[PDB]
Formats: sequence, structure tokens, C-alpha cells
Amino acid sequence: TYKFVNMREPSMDMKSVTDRAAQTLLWTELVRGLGMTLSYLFREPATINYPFEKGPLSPRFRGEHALRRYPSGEERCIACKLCEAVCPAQAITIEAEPRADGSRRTTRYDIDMTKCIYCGFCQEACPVDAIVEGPNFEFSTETHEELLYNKEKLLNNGDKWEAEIAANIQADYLYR
Amino acid sequence: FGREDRFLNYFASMRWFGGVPLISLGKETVKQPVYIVDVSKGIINAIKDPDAKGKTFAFVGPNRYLLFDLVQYIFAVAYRPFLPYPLPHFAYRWVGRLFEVSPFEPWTTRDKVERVHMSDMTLPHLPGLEDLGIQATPLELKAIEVLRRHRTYRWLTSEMEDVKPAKTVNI
Amino acid sequence: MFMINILSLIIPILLAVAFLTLVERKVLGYMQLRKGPNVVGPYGLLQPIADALKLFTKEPLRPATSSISMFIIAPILALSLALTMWVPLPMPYPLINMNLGVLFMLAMSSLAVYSILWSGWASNSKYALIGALRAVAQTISYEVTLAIILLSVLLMNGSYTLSTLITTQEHIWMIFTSWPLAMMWFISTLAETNRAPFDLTEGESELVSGFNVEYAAGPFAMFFMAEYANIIMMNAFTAILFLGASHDPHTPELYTINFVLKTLALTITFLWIRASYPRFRYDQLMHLLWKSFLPLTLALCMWHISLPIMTASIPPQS
Amino acid sequence: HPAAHGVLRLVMELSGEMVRKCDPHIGLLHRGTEKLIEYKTYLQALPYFDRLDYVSMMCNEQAYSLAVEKLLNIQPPPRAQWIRVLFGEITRLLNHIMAVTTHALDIGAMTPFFWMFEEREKMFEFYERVSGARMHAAYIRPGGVHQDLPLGLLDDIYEFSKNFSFRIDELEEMLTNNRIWRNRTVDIGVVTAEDALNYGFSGVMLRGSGIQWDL
Amino acid sequence: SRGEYVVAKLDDLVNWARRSSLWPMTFGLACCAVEMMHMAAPRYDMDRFGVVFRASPRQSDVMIVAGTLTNKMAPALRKVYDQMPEPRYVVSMGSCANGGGYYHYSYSVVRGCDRIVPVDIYVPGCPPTAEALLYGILQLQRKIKREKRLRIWYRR
Amino acid sequence: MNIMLTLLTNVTLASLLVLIAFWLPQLNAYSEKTSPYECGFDPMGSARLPFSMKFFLVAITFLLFDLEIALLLPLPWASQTNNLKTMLTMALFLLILLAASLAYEWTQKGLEWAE
Amino acid sequence: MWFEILPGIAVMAACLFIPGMATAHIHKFTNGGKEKRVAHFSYQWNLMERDRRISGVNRYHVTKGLENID
Amino acid sequence: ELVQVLRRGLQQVSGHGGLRGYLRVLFRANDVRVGTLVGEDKYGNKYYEDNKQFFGRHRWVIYTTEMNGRDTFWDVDGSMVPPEWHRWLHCMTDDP
Ligand SMILES: CCCCCCCCCCCCCCCCC[C@@H](O)O[C@H](CO[C@H](O)CCCCCCCCCCCCCCC)COP(=O)(O)OCC[N+](C)(C)C
Ligand SMILES: CCCCCCCC/C=C\CCCCCCCC(=O)O[C@H](COC(=O)CCCCCCC/C=C/CCCCCCCC)COP(=O)(O)OCCN
Ligand SMILES: COC1=C(OC)C(=O)C(CC=C(C)C)=C(C)C1=O
Ligand code: SF4
Ligand code: SF4
Ligand code: SF4
Repeated sequence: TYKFVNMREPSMDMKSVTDRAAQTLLWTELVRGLGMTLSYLFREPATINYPFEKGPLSPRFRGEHALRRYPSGEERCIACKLCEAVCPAQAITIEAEPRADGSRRTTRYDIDMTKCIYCGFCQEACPVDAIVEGPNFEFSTETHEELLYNKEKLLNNGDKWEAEIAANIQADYLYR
Repeated sequence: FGREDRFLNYFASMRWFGGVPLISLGKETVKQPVYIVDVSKGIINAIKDPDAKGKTFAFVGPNRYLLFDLVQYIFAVAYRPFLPYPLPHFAYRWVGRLFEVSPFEPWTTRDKVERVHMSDMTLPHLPGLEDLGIQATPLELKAIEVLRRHRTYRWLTSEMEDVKPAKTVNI
Repeated sequence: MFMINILSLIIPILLAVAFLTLVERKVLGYMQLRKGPNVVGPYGLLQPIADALKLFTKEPLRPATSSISMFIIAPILALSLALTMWVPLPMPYPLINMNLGVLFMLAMSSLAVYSILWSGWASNSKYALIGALRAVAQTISYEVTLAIILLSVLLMNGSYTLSTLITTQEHIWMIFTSWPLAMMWFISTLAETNRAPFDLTEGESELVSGFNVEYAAGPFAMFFMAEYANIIMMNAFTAILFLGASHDPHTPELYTINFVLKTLALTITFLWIRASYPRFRYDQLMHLLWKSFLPLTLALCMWHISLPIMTASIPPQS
Repeated sequence: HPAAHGVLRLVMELSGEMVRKCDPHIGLLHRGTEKLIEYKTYLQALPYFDRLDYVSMMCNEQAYSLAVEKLLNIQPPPRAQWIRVLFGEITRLLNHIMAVTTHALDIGAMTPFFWMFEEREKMFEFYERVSGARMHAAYIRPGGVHQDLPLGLLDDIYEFSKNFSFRIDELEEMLTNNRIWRNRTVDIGVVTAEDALNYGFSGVMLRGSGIQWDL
Repeated sequence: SRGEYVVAKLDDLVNWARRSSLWPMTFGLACCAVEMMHMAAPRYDMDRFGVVFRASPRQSDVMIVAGTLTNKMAPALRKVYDQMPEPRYVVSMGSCANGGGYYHYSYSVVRGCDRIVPVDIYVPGCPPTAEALLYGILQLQRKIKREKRLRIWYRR
Repeated sequence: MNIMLTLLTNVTLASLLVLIAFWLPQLNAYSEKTSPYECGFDPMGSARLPFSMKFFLVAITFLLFDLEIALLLPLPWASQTNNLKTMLTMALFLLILLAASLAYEWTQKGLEWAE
Repeated sequence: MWFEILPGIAVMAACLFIPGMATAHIHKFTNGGKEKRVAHFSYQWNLMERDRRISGVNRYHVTKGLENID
Repeated sequence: ELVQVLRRGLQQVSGHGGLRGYLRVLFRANDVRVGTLVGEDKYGNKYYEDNKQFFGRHRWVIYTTEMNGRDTFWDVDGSMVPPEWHRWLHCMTDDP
């Protein structure tokens, strides 16, 4: 099923010929365009007052990474390395060993944030909800090295943003 | 001498006054300029050389030039007319003192005039660049990279082997 | 006391140009469903000051391939001519009273093109040269029609004195006697000032920055100032020519207020036109000016020569 | 260049302003995506198709997912296919807005760009609500889609759709009957149907010549 | 000292003028330039901060590297950075411009634009939101507010 | 005298602004900064090469049409003569000749640019 | 919004007001407060020169009436 | 109805605590709108809402003039919002 977009024929009678002559000599459609711009001039603009106002987001929003804990304070990560194996950009480095109490914990957990593509595959792969993408997106730096996160920085991010991370997970975990 | 030096750029910028004032026409000065990359490589090699602990080095170029010939070559590479005239020592000192009152970087100073019109010492008893594995680069191979910026549009594309190197007072 | 008059003529015009930049930005923004400058200064009132201070504290560049003498001459000529073309305008009293003021405006406006020509040529770059050639083409397109329109309109004035236009339009605006000539004159003034849809010398999407692509900082700022001063001056000339304000010798302030209001309206209409339309092709402008405007202008010149003789309405002051 | 649409080195041979020759030099955005895909699993390679055509994202995801499904001999559930087509049409809206508004911007009309990038913002909000990313979603996957729609998304999509027609009308009023726009677009870049077929053209570049084809 | 007060006030004035009038080059490479456009879109309206795109490098103050820098594109980027009159600033936007990103291990991609030009602000993300780019621009403005050129000249 | 004064004032203001622009800011000029601009790549040829003009005939025609402006400008004064019939006949004759010249240039494809 | 464009327009109008009233007031101040004379032709210039010669203070705008005829 | 908008502007001036507060909020945030106080942080940020505005302008925050160590009278950034008010202010939730 198809239609033509430019297959029409103008009328040849004296009335329409004079109408088109008047359009040519008196600039009717140009006046119409001026009127459209004039009407837009009197509308309310769509601008928001950043940073005092923010653009809307959703609980699924994928931002800065963080490592989480259990309510007891123990880390959720168990050094399974599923996130490292699934990372499409090879942005995760993990080293582990038995802890002094025999636990299975990481000794190195690094994320290169200049390699990361912020796809969220790591938090889909994680079986214990240890690594998440938080809601933060305003973490621009002044040096390249400040964007190479180690375990301490990620644990600090988790401790800093848990109050919102848990709420965002609660509102969406039933879709997963 | 180099791209950001105060040696070749200093003499090239003298064209703005119209003539080049030279004490005794620059006929009683001998200069031995050295390339910047040679100096940097020599510093690196001194760091990496264990035998150079308490040593003292003198980094000098492969040729010695009279000041007049050096300035003439500088102006020839820049394709600017050369109009040298002799200025007495006290008049030049007066001009330097006049320029010294600039709160910004002075164009010239009395000390700069003194150091420009003084010959380079010869210290054969000190080790040099060749004792650190560096072969000194002649000025004739690197002067265009500094002086092409000082040319006009008509002469911007002239090649390196055009400007006929100057005479050196060697040995 | 004459120098005081020159200063009080030239400084306020520069201030008006500086704030016309902000007014243009805000009008375009609100026509585009946004706001425009509203952060630096209340309602962006300090934006022009910041722009000027930033431009004049920035490094100006001397192109290696450029011809420095004309490279520096051209913006000086542009700004000086833009400032000069204000002196014979009666508001209601001219700073310089000329027998032939209109011819003076014609001559200096035709001289103003050489600033663009010489800046583009002395830049010694390809986009600048293309901009300068487009300037040549634009002048060839509009000049003759502009002159004939001016003569046809002034046939009812009786002279080339700009003050007589006040007494000619004491009872009725000249818009009600020569509105086709006024439409053609408005389009010709849009073309004369290189304004959209005829902003071809710059050609932002076509020529990057056009004739002033090599210019930076203060020399670029001077070209901008000359451009906007020409905009305001041309609209003031149009207002005096076709919308004649009433003058009372004992209260010229009323005339000044009315004339400034009309000029501001015309300038805002210029900005509106820029915001509303696409850009011409620079041969289409030549064809429009030579195939549509020129025959109509010749016929209307014949009509406006014949009409005063036919109706015994010949103006005085031979 | 403002009108180069990104990274394009068009070496142009001109006589005056008349174009004698055009030589497009490309590869200034060649990142070697195919070898990188050869070094990943099928799931790991999906986000590359987001960044192939960064204006038509879910469409590339859908093409890759269809290829992998054909190779796997599996069938997505009907709801996934309906979601796929819905978001493909939304992506088509985004792409056509970008195309028309930036073409007008190149010609010299700047206002419609600002008029329709707000609608683009709303569609980006739809993307982010369904996936968590404004433009690089990776939502469409060889099994179907990653997640189900949030509970209040279809209402907002309907609200946007019931008003987008007036925006299209305002754009048409701005451009379609303008004599300057016609003088700049009519009879420019004419290509015959036979040459379009032989040159490998597709999409609108065929349909503009009168060829009745659509996949 | 009176001179210190004068140079401090003049430095404040010049810094205010510079940061309140930031003109980035009309320059984009890849996906992140779309987010730059949405930054220029009516919702955010960067022009309201005094930020206006200008096509010519001679009339620009900021370079925003928005997208992947390839080995073929690097000389052109360096060349247009060199033709910006000083003072000039560079903002690195997105993973590709920061450190290579998804294409870090490729044979034809520069691993971060900081190997070619010095960078003032790194904006993370793939792509950073228009809000994130606005945050980076405002951070750059705050950094410009902190510079002390006349004071250091006076202390010399 | 007054016009000379105002011309000097305007030119001096522009020159002083140029001097301010060139002597106030800090200058750091090197070879790459001052190279010509061609969108990031080096130009192939020179900007001083010949640049074809497709509208040369229109340029010469503009030269010829510019003098009819000088012929027609004294019309406001010529309208004040006693013998108005001869004046009107001559003004119409000049305008008709100009229109006929335009028509001749139009019909022989003189207004079309060279391809 | 649209009314926040008004401050810039008002500033422009205030700036453009200055030249006209400046010229008017300077003309009045330097011509006896009576609208500086216009001489487009030689007859008006001759009238001005006669006025200046008979003024007695070498200023044309100083006007003598019937009290100078006794 | 021009008088109505004029009176609305006058009450906008009055609702910010007089001319001093009006100018403080006009120069600190470039906005003089009056909303309903939703809450106050332990750092000093105030949160306002106004459901009559369109989506995006219906919530906003007035930043504190002094956070942990620095003077934020002029220097403010979006990273100054704590996580709970961050979730509220970005419309990821309907509940403060
Ligand atoms: C005479 C002609 C030549 C000189 C021309 C001079 C032009 C006049 C100067 C214009 C003064 C205006 C600048 C001050 C306005 C800034 C307003 C305030 O906000 O500035 C604050 C403080 O200002 C700066 O710290 C200092 C600015 C001025 C410094 C002292 C003034 C010196 C005046 C001396 C004049 C002498 C001129 C030179 C004579 C030769 C910093 O806040 P800011 O970051 O923006 O805003 C954050 C954005 N928010 C609000 C949305 C969150
Ligand atoms: C009783 C005796 C009376 C004697 C008769 C007198 C009556 C005369 C009746 C006719 C008058 C018509 C005058 C119109 C002037 C010519 C306009 C024209 O026809 O040109 C158009 C084109 O003109 C334009 O479109 C202009 C484009 C530029 C647009 C810029 C903005 C639009 C203007 C906005 C409004 C401006 C307001 C004008 C007055 C301002 C106040 C001074 C034709 O071009 P094309 O359609 O492409 O076709 C040509 C090939 N056949
Ligand atoms: C969507 O296609 C694209 C363009 O066309 C609108 C661009 O202009 C540009 C770059 C030009 C501006 C400055 C963003 C890019 C990178 C691009 O991808
Ligand atoms: S979001 Fe994706 S790219 Fe980033 S660390 Fe997680 S898996 Fe790797
Ligand atoms: S973060 Fe999760 S997926 Fe990654 S190693 Fe720890 S437990 Fe395994
Ligand atoms: S960082 Fe991501 S969105 Fe930005 S250019 Fe690279 S691949 Fe595209």
C-alpha cells in the first residue's frame, strides 16, 4: 500500500491564477512562516533551571558503580568473577584469596571507568547483588587517574549511596 | 638554541627596529651554540651513567662562529634584509638600561648585552657531550626549524639547503 | 562643543550595538522555545560586557600567509565607516547638515564593502576568498536597484536633503504612497547588510566563518560591531524614509522617541526574519534582484517621474 | 566543518563554486568493530550495534537479534516482538527528526531543530525508563528483550503520540511551502531509479525515485 | 598591600569575563556529539549560561572532544587545537575520549585524547547525559574562577 | 572642517581599539597556531590561485548600468524646469533605453551564469 | 518568559535616545537657545553674515530689533 | 488581566521575605518563583515543589551557603544533594 507525496496538479481557472499571482507578488507563505515564529515567541520555553532543577530519571538508571554489603556489614562480593567474565570492555580486575577467617573475599576489585561502557551487564551477572550501577552521574574529575577505581573507592561509593541504592533496587527487583 | 630559545629568536626579533646594533660590528665575539635536544639527552645520559658522579661537563656545539657571521646567517635563513651597524659599548649599555625598566619580561637587559658580546670560553680539560655518547648537532641542520616562523609569506616554503652555511672560526 | 557632540553620538551607538547582541540572542532563543542568556547579570544584562571583556583580553592571531597591512586596515575601515554613516541622520537635527545627504549615505555604504573584500583577500585562505567573492556578487546584485528605488522615492521629496523628508511626511507616511518600492527597499537593505536570508559572505554552514574565519579576538569584535551598527543605521534610515515622524520645533524629544521606537521595531523585524527563513543561494539572489526587482523598479521609476507632472504635485526647492 | 555531519574529509574540486569532483575520505571513525566482535561472545557483542548507528539504536539491536535468532533456531514470545516493533517505530521517529532538522540546519533554517529536539528528549526519556540508558540501551536481545515495561509507560507513550502530529504540522508549515526552501531543494540531487538500483541505494533513496519497495 | 588588592580585583574581573563567555568549537566525533546537541537543545539551553558554539577555531575558547579519536583523526584534532588562540580549554567527554572505552584494545583508536592534547575536565559515561556535560562545563567554569594569573605575575 | 573632524575621530577610535587588542593580551605565537585553516588538514594549493568567476558578463553589465544612475539622479532638479514636456520625454526615453538593454541581455541568455 | 527580553530592548532604546536630544540641546546651547540656523544656499549664508556683522559681538545669533533703529 | 500578573509579581517579591531575600534568590539562583517547602537538609539545602508548573520545573532545591568546609554562596553544584533527596529530586520516586 503506497501513496504519492508530490503528484498534484494546480488549478488553471482565473480565480486560482490570480490567487497564485497575489501569493507571488505579496509574499503570503513567508508571512505565514513569520506568524508561526511569532506564535512560538509567546509560548513558555522548555528550559529548566539547572542545577537547581534536574531532569527526570528512573530507578533503572545506570550511573556510577558501587559495591554493597549485607545488613550485618559483611561484604556481599564472594569473588566469583562473573562480572569480570561478562564485562564487554574488560573494565574489571579481580584478585582473591581466603580471608583470615577462611571467608572467600577479594583482595583486588578495580574498575576502569574510562574503559567502562555503562551497560549494566555486571549487575545482571552478579548473583548476590554485590556490584551495582548507582544513580550518581555528576562525578566528573580534573585528572584521568581519578577515574580508575579500586576496591576502597567502590566500597566508599556503596557506603555513601546505599540509602538510595537499596530504595532503587526495592522498586525494580520484581522486574528481574 | 631551539624553538623557544632566547638566542636565535632574540637576533631574529631585532629586525623590527630596522638595523642591527653590534658592538664592534660583532667582529670580536666567538659563539659556540648547542642544540636543546643534545643538552636534554646529555642530562639523561649523565643520570644513567654511574661514572659521572662527581664529574663536571661542558656542553658545546661542533662549530665556533664570529657573532657577525652568526647574525648574518640568522638573517639569511629568515630571508630578512641585514643592516648591521656598529654601536659603542656605553650606548648599548644605556639602551639596555632603558629596556630594563619594563615590569614584564624585558626585551633586552644590560646583563643580556654583556653576555651577548662576550666570547665563549674554551675548557678542553672538561668532559663534553661526546663522553656521554652524544654527537653534537650542527646549527646548520636545525636553524630552519626555529627561523621559518620569522619569514614572510613569499619565503615560507624555502628548503633547508638553500641558505649556504656560514664560515666558522675553528682551530 | 562639537567634539562633545561627536562623542555623545558615537558612544551610545556602541552601547546600543552591544546590547543589540543580547537582544538578538534572547529573541532567537524565545522563538526557539528556549530562554537565551539569563545567568550572567540579571536577565543577561551583563552578557555583552563579559563578551567584550573576554574578546579584548584574548590573543589576536597574525596568519603566517596573510598580508598584515590590509589585514589590519580592513576592520578599522569597517568600524570607522559604520560610525561615520550616522552623522547626517536627522533626529530631528543632523550632526552634519548636508545638501545631498542621501548621496553621502550611498557613497559611504558602497565604500563599506571594501572592508570585507580586503579582509577576505588579506587573510590568504580559501574560505575567506570565497566569502569575499560572494561579497562582490552581492554588491553587483543589489546596488543598481537600491539606487533607482532611492531616486524614485525621493522624486516626491524634491531634494536629497534628509531633513526635508520630515516636512514631506508631515501629514502622511511615505509608506502609503510607495509601498511596493518600500518592500523592494526593505529586501535591498536586508541584502546590503549581509543578513539572513542573504548572509552569504559569512555562510556559517557553508564557509565555516567565511570572510572573517582567520580573525580572532578584537579584530573580530570590530567586524561584529560594524555589522550590528550597520543594521541599526539602515533601519533608522528606512524609518526616516518611509515612516516620517512629526516634529515640533519646540519639543524635538517627541520626534526622537517616535523615531527610535520605529527603528527598534524595524531591527526586531530583522531578527524575526533571520529566525524564520532558510538561506538563499548566492546566484538566486542575483536572479531575484535582476529579473524581478529591476523591471518593476524601472516601471515604478517611470511612474514616479510621470505622476507629479500629471497631477501638478511637483515638490518645491529646485 | 559544521556541515560535514561528523568526521568526513570531502576533498572537493571546484571551478569557481561549481563542483567538478567530490572525493569523500572516510575512516576517521573506524574503530575496528568487527574484529572486536570476533573477540567477544554473542551477548558481549550486542552493545557494539548500539554504537554503530547512534541515532537508530534499537533497530541495530533488532537486526542483530534477528540474525542470532535465525542461527539459534529459536522464536521470541509475541509480547517481545510487539515491544520490538513499538520501539523500532519510536526509534524511526527519533531518526527522522534528526535527519530533517539537521538538513534544514545545514540549509539555513535553525528553528525546527530546537522545536523537535524536545520531542527527542521525551523519546530519550522513554528509552531510559525502559532500559536505564537514554540512548545506548542494549534492550533488545536475541531472546527477546531484557526486561518488561514499567507499569506506567504505555500511558506516557500514548500521551506523546496524541500530540506529535501538531509538531509535524508546525515543521511542515515552516518548510514545505516556503519558496526559499523549494528553491534550495527542488531539482537538487536528482537520481534515476535505474541508477539508484545499480548504485546499491535503499530506503527513501529508492522511494524518492518512484521505486515501490519497503522491507 | 594596595598592589595585591588591585591585582586580585583585576584577576577576579578577567576570570569572570572569561568563564561567563565560553565559546566551544563546533566540533563532534561520534555518539557523544548527540548528547552535546541535546545540551544545546531547549531543555538545557547552554546558551543561557553564555555558551555559544562557533565554527572557526580562531573564535573558540573550549574544545569538547565528543567521541572516539582514531589514529587517522588525531592529526586533525591536534591541528585544530593548535589554531585556538589562548587561553584555551579542553573537555574530554565520554569513555572513548577519556581512555578508549569499548574500543580501547583496537588497532586504530587513540587510548584517550590526553595523549594528543592536555585536558582540563574528564566527563565519564557512555555517553554522559546532557546534564553530566553541563555539570562538567560548570566545573570547568569553577576551575577558571580559581586561577590566579595576575597575582602570580605580581609575586614574581 | 566638522566632517574632517568627525572622520578623524572615528578613524582614531578604531585605530586605538586595534592597538588595545594587539598590545593588552598575552601573545604565544608558534608555527602551528598561525598556519592557515582548512578544517584540520593542510591545504593542497594556494589561496592566490585563479578563482573562476561565472558572472563576468553581469559584472560588465553592472558597470554599464551604474552610469545610468548618474544620468538619472538629477531628475528631482530637472522636474522644476518650465518646459516639462521635453524633460518628461527625455527621462522616459532614457528609462526605455535602459529597459530595452536589460531585455536584450535577458533574452540572449546573458543573465545566466556560466556552468 | 517573553517579557524578560524587555530589559535589553529598554537599554537599547535608552542608548539610542541619547544622540537626538544631545544634538538638540547642544544646538540650542550654542545658538542662543533658538534652533541653529540652516544655510543650504548662498542667500541664507549672506543673511547670517550680515547678522554677524551687525551684532557687534561677532555672533550671528545676537538679534537686534527696533531698539537699534532709534 | 495585566493587573493580575502584576499583582502576582508583587506577591512573588513579598513571598521571598522582602526585597533583600528577593534579590538574594534572583542573584543566587536566577529564579524568583515561590514554591511549597518540602523539607530541609542537615547541610542546609531547602527543597521546594510546585505542581502547577510543567514536568521538570515542578521541583527544585535552594542550596546551602555553607557545606562541609567551603563557602557555597556562589559556588554550587548538583553533587551537593544527599542520596535521599537525590532520589526525590530526580523524580525516581514520588515520596520525599
Ligand atoms: C571602562 C572600559 C574598560 C573596562 C570595562 C569594565 C566593564 C564593567 C565591569 C563589569 C562588572 C561585572 C562583574 C561582576 C558580576 C558577577 C556577579 C556574581 O555572581 O559574581 C560572583 C563574584 O564575582 C567575581 O568573584 C568577581 C567579579 C568582579 C571582580 C571585581 C570588579 C572589578 C571592577 C573594576 C573596574 C575597572 C576596569 C578596568 C579599568 C582599566 C561570582 O558568582 P558567579 O560564579 O558568576 O555565579 C554563579 C552562577 N550561579 C549564581 C547560577 C550559581
Ligand atoms: C493606480 C496606478 C498604480 C500603479 C500600479 C502600482 C501597484 C503595483 C502592484 C504590484 C506591486 C508588487 C511589488 C512586489 C515587489 C516584488 C516582489 C516579487 O515579486 O519578488 C518575488 C520574490 O520576492 C521575495 O520573495 C523576497 C524574498 C526575501 C524574503 C525576506 C523576508 C520577507 C519579507 C517580510 C516582510 C517585509 C515587509 C516589507 C516592508 C517593510 C517596511 C519598509 C518573486 O520571486 P519568485 O517568487 O521566486 O519568482 C520569480 C520568478 N517568477
Ligand atoms: C548525527 O550525525 C552527526 C552529525 O549530523 C547532525 C554532526 O553534525 C556531528 C558533529 C558536528 C557537531 C559539532 C556535533 C556528529 C558527530 C554526528 O554524528
Ligand atoms: S557496566 Fe558493563 S562495561 Fe561497565 S563494568 Fe559493568 S559490565 Fe563492564
Ligand atoms: S561483584 Fe558479584 S559477580 Fe563480581 S565477583 Fe563479586 S560476587 Fe561475583
Ligand atoms: S563514549 Fe560511548 S557514546 Fe560516547 S562516542 Fe564512545 S561509544 Fe559513543
